[PDB]
Amino acid sequence: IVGGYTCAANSIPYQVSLNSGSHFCGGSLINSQWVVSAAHCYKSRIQVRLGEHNIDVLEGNEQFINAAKIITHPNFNGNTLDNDIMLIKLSSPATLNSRVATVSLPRSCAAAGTECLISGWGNTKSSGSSYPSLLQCLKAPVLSDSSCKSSYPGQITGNMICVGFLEGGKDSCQGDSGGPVVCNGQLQGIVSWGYGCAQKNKPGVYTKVCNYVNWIQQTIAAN
Amino acid sequence: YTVHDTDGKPVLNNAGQYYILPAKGGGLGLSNDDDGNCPLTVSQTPIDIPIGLPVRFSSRARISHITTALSLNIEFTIAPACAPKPARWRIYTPVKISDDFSSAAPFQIKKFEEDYKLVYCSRKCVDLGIKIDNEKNRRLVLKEGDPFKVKFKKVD
Ligand SMILES: [Ca+2]
Repeated sequence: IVGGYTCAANSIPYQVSLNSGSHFCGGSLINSQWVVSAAHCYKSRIQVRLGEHNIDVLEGNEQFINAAKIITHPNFNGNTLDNDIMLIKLSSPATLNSRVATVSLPRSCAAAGTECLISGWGNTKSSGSSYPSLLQCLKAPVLSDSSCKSSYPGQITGNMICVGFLEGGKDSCQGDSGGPVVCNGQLQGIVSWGYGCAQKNKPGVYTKVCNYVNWIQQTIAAN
Repeated sequence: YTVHDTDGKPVLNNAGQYYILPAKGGGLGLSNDDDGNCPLTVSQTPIDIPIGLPVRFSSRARISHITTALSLNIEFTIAPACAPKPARWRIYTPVKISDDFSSAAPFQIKKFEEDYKLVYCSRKCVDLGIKIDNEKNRRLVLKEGDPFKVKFKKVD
């Protein structure tokens, strides 16, 4: 997260870190056994870490639970990043408390201009690299379909939305993939991709969660 | 799979700097081959040392490190003061460096026995191999079935 702030401890209690020996992607807890992430975060071996604030220090609210089921959307395309969504079923239910909590799926798509919260432990720099111990937060508006498609001609499907600032600055970045965009107590986005991070006319592009509610509910019920 | 450096650590996405070394000539850099004045063609340095020009690998996907499923751009992070900026890779048809916007990401890294190889894709991909097996013409070019086996040494 470039241009963000260090979140208050456990203030994003639905945020998880996906860990295969180190942090590599984020995820969102949507019920006690299931996490939603990006499909390009797919690996055969993932450990999910809930309750985290400082990912390099054991502070005492952590729950470390291996991924059991790891299911990418059947129509995911790795070249275009269309349908970039994944579900993880934890091998045991998380213990829900004030620091580990669920985020509601969307009850509709978010309007241009709706304010969201975006979070992760990704790179905090737009030139060079810096990986934080502490979870980073960014408040950012959903951008019009028009601005989004203008920024990335030929690359925006109806399953993608842009969130952030045409002027750059403030953006998500590498290491934030799979993480939450939460707007009005709903998950409306999953960190997915961009040209660089925090560059002019190259806003963050996010998986449009409102398109998949049925896919998610069905995948949960069948597994 | 996750792509690892020689210290065992995952290779970073759009961050850090690596020499692309032979898995056993030295590491990839640049040499002048009908390019005018500047070395603009990707070549393996002739001398047997674990050094080259540092490279950075980049997918537009916001994962922290490089996997074999990602679509990549590749650029030399440091190069002769005369070379283009960025020193981005693009295409016997050889690999040269260039500025042009071209929003493609045509490279990937694949497992190759115990190490890796580089491929070029249009997802139909072809192996990138070593053109001539000598001192000064060991240019990286398209070469189905004769991939150059590489490892990645992170620079300090
Ligand atoms: Ca911790």
